[PDB]
Amino acid sequence: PGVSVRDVAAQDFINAYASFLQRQGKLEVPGYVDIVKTSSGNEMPPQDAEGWFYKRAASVARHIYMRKQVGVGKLNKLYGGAKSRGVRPYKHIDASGSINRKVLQALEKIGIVEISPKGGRRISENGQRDLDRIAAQTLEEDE
Amino acid sequence: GRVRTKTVKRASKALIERYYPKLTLDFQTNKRLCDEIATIQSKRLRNKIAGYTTHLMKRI
Amino acid sequence: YRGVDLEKLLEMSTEDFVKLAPARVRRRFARGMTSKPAGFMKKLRAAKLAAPENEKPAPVRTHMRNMIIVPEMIGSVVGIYNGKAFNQVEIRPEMLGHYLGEFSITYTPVRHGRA
Amino acid sequence: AVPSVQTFGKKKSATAVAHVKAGKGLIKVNGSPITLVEPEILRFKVYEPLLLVGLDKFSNIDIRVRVTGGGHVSQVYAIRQAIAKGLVAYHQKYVDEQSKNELKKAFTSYDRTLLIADSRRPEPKKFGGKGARSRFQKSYR
Amino acid sequence: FSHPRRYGKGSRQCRVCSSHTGLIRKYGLNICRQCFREKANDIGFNKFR
Amino acid sequence: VLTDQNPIQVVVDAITNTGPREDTTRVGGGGAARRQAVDVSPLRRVNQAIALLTIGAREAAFRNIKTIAETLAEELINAAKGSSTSYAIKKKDELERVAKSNR
Amino acid sequence: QQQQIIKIRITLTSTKVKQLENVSSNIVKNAEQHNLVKKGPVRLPTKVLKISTRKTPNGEGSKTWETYEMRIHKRYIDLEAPVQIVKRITQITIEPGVDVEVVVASN
Amino acid sequence: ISKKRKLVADGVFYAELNEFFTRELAEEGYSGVEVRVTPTKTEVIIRATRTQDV
Amino acid sequence: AQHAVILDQEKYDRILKEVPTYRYVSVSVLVDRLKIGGSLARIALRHLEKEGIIKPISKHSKQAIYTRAT
Amino acid sequence: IRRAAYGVVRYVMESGAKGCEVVVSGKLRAARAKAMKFADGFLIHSGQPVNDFIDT
Amino acid sequence: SLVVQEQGSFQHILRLLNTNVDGNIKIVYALTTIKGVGRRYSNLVCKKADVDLHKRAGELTQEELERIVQIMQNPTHYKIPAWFLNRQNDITDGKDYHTLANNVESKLRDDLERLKKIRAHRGIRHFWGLRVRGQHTKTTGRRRA
RNA sequence: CUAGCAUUUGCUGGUUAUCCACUUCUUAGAGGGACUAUCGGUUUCAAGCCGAUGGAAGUUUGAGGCAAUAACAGGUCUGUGAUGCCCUUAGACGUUCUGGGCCGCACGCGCGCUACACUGACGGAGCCAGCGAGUCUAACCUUGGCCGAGAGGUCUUGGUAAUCUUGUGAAACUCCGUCGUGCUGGGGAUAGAGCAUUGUAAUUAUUGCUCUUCAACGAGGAAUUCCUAGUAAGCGCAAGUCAUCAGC
Ligand SMILES: [Zn+2]
Repeated sequence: PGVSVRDVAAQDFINAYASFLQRQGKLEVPGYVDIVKTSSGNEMPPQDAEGWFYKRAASVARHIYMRKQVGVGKLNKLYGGAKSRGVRPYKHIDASGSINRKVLQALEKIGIVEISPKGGRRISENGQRDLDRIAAQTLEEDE
Repeated sequence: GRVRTKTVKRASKALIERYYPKLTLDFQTNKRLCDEIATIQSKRLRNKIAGYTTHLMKRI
Repeated sequence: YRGVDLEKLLEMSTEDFVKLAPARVRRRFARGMTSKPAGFMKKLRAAKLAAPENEKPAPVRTHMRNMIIVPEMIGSVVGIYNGKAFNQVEIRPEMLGHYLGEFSITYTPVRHGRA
Repeated sequence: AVPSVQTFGKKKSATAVAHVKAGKGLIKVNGSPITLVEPEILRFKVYEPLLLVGLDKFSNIDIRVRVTGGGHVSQVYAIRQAIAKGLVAYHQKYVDEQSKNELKKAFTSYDRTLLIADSRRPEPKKFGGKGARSRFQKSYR
Repeated sequence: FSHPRRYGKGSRQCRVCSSHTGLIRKYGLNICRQCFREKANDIGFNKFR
Repeated sequence: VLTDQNPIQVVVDAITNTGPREDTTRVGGGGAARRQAVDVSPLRRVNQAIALLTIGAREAAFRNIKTIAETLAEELINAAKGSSTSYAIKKKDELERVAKSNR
Repeated sequence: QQQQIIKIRITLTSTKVKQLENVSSNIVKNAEQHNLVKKGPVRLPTKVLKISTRKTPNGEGSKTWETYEMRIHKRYIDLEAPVQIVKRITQITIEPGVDVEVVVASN
Repeated sequence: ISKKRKLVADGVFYAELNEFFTRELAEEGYSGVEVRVTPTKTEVIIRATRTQDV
Repeated sequence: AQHAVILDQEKYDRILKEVPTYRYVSVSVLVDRLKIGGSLARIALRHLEKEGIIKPISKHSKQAIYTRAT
Repeated sequence: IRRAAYGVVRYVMESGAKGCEVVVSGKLRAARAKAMKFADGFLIHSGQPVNDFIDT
Repeated sequence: SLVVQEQGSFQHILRLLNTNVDGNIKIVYALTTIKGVGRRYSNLVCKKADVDLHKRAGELTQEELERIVQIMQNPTHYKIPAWFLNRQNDITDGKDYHTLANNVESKLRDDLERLKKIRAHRGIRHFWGLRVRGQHTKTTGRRRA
């Protein structure tokens, strides 16, 4: 049938379409990788280590598909959780601005995403193909 | 609780004295009558008046 | 001071010293100095020039506790106002990049018990 | 044109606007199936509209829901009743009443009480405490 | 005979009485909280709930 | 998995077994207070049963490797069997014994 | 030149609902009387300006607060009309405490 | 200027006027004031008892 | 209670013998009865599952519940 | 005071007024201050009708 | 993935940079017993040493251990940014360092003694055993310990 | 109109006036609706109360606002060009400038924030509110792009606002991972070094960010506070103050 990203679960899509991108290895990893922790309001950096940037691009792909025209600021806000201020009470802190920007550039080089007018990054026509292809694949994968 | 004040219980007795002919043992028609014959400013009080009026008519 | 030896520090321009200094020092100089700092620097220079060989220069009094210690000031005696007195401090090399106010306590230590 | 009903539901600030049609048999949410409800437990509370009534009536109706406002568990309950009001508003117009009452009978007799809005709104915080009823701690001594 | 007065409580004073303390700036009122309650209904701020 | 019985039935049996039949109330007559034995209403039995089970399970899970799901399952199974290992049964029997002493 | 039909938005703002409804009703009725194309009075959400102060002018007493409200009611009416008729409609409906703005729609 | 700011400023205009006339027209017996904002002009009406020697 | 940090051959052989006998199998059961590490216990369960010795009833991120393969 | 207060109260109450009140507070010849009231007729105190009818 | 290990290979106690490290703990946390090494630093060092983060500290080969120590001592050489180091632009030399082990307790002492010698307000407060960062001392810090 | 998946028309999205038609959802303007309605119990068969069924709702329908006669030597002369008297009035107790102080610490009390962990911390992923406020001659809320580990920087743009910020993609929570009962990876005080931001000025750390340092505290004695349904409690957000600064 006419499968979409929406017809598959969001967890199993990201796990599959991450495993797509890292295996072929066409994606541009930034160089920071082992250093950075992905938010101001994170304590430690990611536990996955060999990966994670692939999972982020797998999210941002799925996210930009469904929404109309997202930017970096909206992505910052999306991923960025609540900082423990030790002894003060918590508050929402927006996530790392560069690393979400490097993902938007990384997905543009493959051509999953493109630069939209009226600001932000819309999903591309080759994007829709690639995401709908893995969507139909991931549906038929599990039984 | 639901205990009615003087103005409810007073004006109910005052209507029934004049219009025991006319009025029924049913709320809906009574409230619509109370608009014409009595000149009430409020809407909520009218529904209170007519409700006790019905309680007395049930006893009669 | 951050590698640079003292002979070199004394020859260095204020601008080049600022490049080596902490963020707060840099930001202050980048915002500009008013006429009041410049007048004080002129007085320090005059006092240092008028000093006999091997004597400490005459103490220059200032209310500017917010002034930063620059290499040019080394060896000068500065009377730093604490709120009621001008305390006298000689600008040693170790004091570079600090505020004048740090070397003049505004309050008297709290001693409990003892009459 | 095809038959159309524009039913809705609500709990708290959630407002789940359903659209039912003469369809093939899709029961959609936002733009995704009923298995796309990430509240793992509260899958079964948006199931109940189509479970406890009859499968057969859900074989010719395109239900799809556009949920806005509220919070995660208020989304579940808003959708639910917009489904369970959708078929009843469909069966009102283009089906027999004696059938349409067996929808309402089978629903309301389960201790469902879909009703409409569960009318419980938040009681305002008033000055002198962190809550509505709760007051700041008093000192005495 | 004067010093910076661009921001802070020294800049902003009440229209009515010239007090710095307890100002209401919201909606560009610049009336001290006391004076506001005096001239609240006159302005058009009426209590309801 | 542990009883091969309908676990809803086990919960019901646990609640019926842990509900105290007699309790003591504090009665005082101008200064001094004694305990008086009194009968417990069915709604109170159900309320106390549920409270005792959930408190016992929570204390057993506090600073222990066992999860709250496991300790609650253990507490319910023990209560359904009427085992004196259960916190809820121990407390019910303690209350009834104290009631009998202040009759 | 005068007969050129212009698309115009009349915006009505007021604190007093009764006056604002009267003015709004009069504009709509006058537009009907002259057979003008009208998009009717769109009621915008009422802006509630809220100021919360301490009741007391000093420190004393229970910490009691007063909340004052000013309610701003806003409406707009879109009309397609020649310039002459528009000037006539606006002048007739000046009621004290109703603010009336007229915007010519240039795309 | 915004409508939230403008209506509030017309409020403070009234309030400044009311307090002005109160102490100015003390002897002349000032009741109150009302203002009618038109496009061109701004009408004002000093209501007062002693309307002769005002 | 003592808890294992390294796997250890004698403990491995005990896991294989004892875990199929247990009617209820979870992370806690291994820790209590087999003086094992909590995270050795999670690895052990994933191994025994792969070998088909134990059947999963319920898999949650925080709680995994297994039975013996009857 | 009493001539002045009763003076004004009666002037109000004559011309159509359903009720009236006058309170005078402060120092008046004595050191300690006092608050005399000069009510007449009928007036309500609570609710929305205050805003409608009574002029403070 | 149960894989049995020989009992001779595992080191229960490792001695690193003059500190005793527990072999039973995962490497990333084991290394935090070393003064100057925190969780984020340890993680970075392990990733730069190409050591698995899931391994226990007692399973480390001597070669892996030496590589960890070298990376800890000379972090700038292994492309660790200056901003990640614990002592940036040292006041004596102008160079970036990451003080470790005992050096910490020393470098701390040195920083203070400097402030005491200078007679800076902060140094004087440290001398008197008072809080230095503008904290209100009327209510706070009432028990020494 | 157009893009992909799929052939079965489809299913899932762009293009907010290319356009038409509706007003269910949304807005707010008139009106309606609830009166304990109707029935069954229980009482001076009164006021009422309790049960059951309808109903949007049956605890004054939920919450406030307004709130009598009066009082108090309650608080406020440091809100006021509201004010009596007294004091002071050029070396001022007027005013203004510089710097300090209000924060100063053996200690006693009050409101709070964060905690003591496995119902938890940590990492990835999922991903949902409502009330707000916002600059014209002023520097206000800020999108998008680009630089930065981060804090921030920077080039432009929308918005005088149901339009733009903003769907304020808030937090807890939800899933799949990582730890394993140890002051532990719980806890984040104290402390060192560095890099930004606001400001004439940050030293007696304004504040934020990075690394490092990693204390007490293993559920709190005598006492004692708040609280009966969308309530208690958990949870974050806006506003006020605000150049900057929230544990309020
Ligand atoms: Zn004022």
